[PDB]
Amino acid sequence: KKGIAKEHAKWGPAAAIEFEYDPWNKLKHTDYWYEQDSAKEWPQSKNCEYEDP
Amino acid sequence: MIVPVRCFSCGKVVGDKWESYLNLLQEDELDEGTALSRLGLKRYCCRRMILTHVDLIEKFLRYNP
Amino acid sequence: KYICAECSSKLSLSRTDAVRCKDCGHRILLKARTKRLVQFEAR
Amino acid sequence: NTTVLADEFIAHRLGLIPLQSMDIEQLEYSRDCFCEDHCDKCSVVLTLQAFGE
Amino acid sequence: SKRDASTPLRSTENGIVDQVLVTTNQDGLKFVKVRVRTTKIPQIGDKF
Amino acid sequence: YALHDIVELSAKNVACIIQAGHDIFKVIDETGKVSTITKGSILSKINTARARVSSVDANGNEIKIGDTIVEKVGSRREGQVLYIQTQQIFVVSKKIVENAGVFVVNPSNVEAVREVALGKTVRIRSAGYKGQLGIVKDVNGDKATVELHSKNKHITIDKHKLTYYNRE
Amino acid sequence: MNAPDRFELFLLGEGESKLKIDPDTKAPNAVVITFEKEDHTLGNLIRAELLNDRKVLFAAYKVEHPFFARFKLRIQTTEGYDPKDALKNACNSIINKLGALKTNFETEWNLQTL
Amino acid sequence: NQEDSMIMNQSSIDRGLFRSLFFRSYMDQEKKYGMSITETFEKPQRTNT
Ligand SMILES: [Zn+2]
Ligand SMILES: [Zn+2]
Ligand SMILES: [Zn+2]
Repeated sequence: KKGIAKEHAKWGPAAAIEFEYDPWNKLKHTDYWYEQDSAKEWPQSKNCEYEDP
Repeated sequence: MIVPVRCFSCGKVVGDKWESYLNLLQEDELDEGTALSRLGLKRYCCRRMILTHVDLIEKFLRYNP
Repeated sequence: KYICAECSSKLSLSRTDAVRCKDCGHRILLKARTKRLVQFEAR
Repeated sequence: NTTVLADEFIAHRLGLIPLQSMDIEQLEYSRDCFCEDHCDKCSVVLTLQAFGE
Repeated sequence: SKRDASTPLRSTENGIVDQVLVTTNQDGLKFVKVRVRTTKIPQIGDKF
Repeated sequence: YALHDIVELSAKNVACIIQAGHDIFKVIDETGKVSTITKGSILSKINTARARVSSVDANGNEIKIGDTIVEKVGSRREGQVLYIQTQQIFVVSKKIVENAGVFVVNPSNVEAVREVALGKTVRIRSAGYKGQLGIVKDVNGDKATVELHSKNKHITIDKHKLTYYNRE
Repeated sequence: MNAPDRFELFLLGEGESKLKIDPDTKAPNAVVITFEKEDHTLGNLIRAELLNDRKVLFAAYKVEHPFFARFKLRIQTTEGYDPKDALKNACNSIINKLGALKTNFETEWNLQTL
Repeated sequence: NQEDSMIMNQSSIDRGLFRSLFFRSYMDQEKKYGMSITETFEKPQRTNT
């Protein structure tokens, strides 16, 4: 029968929907957890190349 | 028994590649990670779903019934 | 109405009758599933 | 059914099986259309038969 | 002439009957064993 | 026989005991006459609980065994009906000691104070579980309780919107 | 044994209104809109659109309990501005933005061979 | 998830996560109480019962 994924996961048309924004810590939304250096501990995201450091 | 139809975490369909996964492990003698990467599994959820699965259906079918 | 565990052959025995398989000495005498319609949902 | 598996188990596995839904908009929910016995106008019917020899 | 001695299903449990078998005991008396299978899905109250 | 028991004196005579003895019983008949009889004069005991007898009062409200009624005329005696006769009703009152509180009054002089679906597989039509097999357990009137085969729950749904199927 | 009706989450119940608008006495020109069988998806978007409007003063959405598919949006605007008009304008703006996004995505997909 | 509690994904739960099968077996016998008297496995018909 016709249905939506909300009723049951079997109707889910998409498996993984990756959503990201603000690769570089510009808006200070996330405070990276660091012990020695924040940049070294956390590798740069793939999308970082699309924004000015 | 059988490989899960969809990944528990994301829901990606991984049951199609289970036979392909076994063939790659046996026919090509490839390691687990390389075979899974070739099959097209990026997220580790599907990686652990396929790697951690156990084929108890074959064991059950060994009996006469 | 009944089947053998090993032979898996129908018996269709009635009341006041032996419950042992006719083909073999085994007498598990399992019964087949009901003919009534049965429905299940993935939910 | 006489497989080692269970009817509910196989039904759940079948439920997760993807099905083509390109024309899902044309299809109507069963709960909406005034039908009886899952009319094809709101449902898709398939049959599965299998046994070793 | 006779009194019913059936085995009622558990009040707090329900499910789909999976199998039923009939055999003879050591003394030859009729014996029946019915296995009922149920599908239980995780819920809030379930413990992990 | 005990007190207040109903005794079938004959094919058309029914009496109520007001004094239960060993072999001697004092009984008031449908006509209100109180007489003393022996144990052999009683053909059998009428079971009030199993007796499906009903009458119509002056107001038209149905009255059954055990219902409390009050006489419209006379002393307005209030009491519970023990048995219903074709033309009379026996009423026992706790406020009356005479005749063990049992009196026979006319019904018109007092005022009161098969499911085919059951046991058959069905499918719902207009609901959230339409097309789902279900087994009917009981009906409370205008609504039928059905247990779903695939769900361990009982749901009440109107029977008119359900389609019945054969055993197989 | 008594799990909630999964279909009921996104389906309106018998004799139930989709939206229930009532006045709010906490502040002047304040209204409460109860949305039935709705999740954060629509409420958050509507609230964000409302906040983007200068005339809108307060717009807050609250979900009472995860069990019930229902939430309540409190909207307060300036004097002389009916909250329903602001909500309608926000919905129209959301529709226009969604249509523009769909058109742009279709154009981009058509431009790309893959 | 407080007090060591946990939050489990409903989608995963309905998609095949930690689903279980419970099997319960009931046994019945025609144990004889007195010679020449034994139980009978038949559907009751409400007659003489
Ligand atoms: Zn996955
Ligand atoms: Zn045999
Ligand atoms: Zn239809």
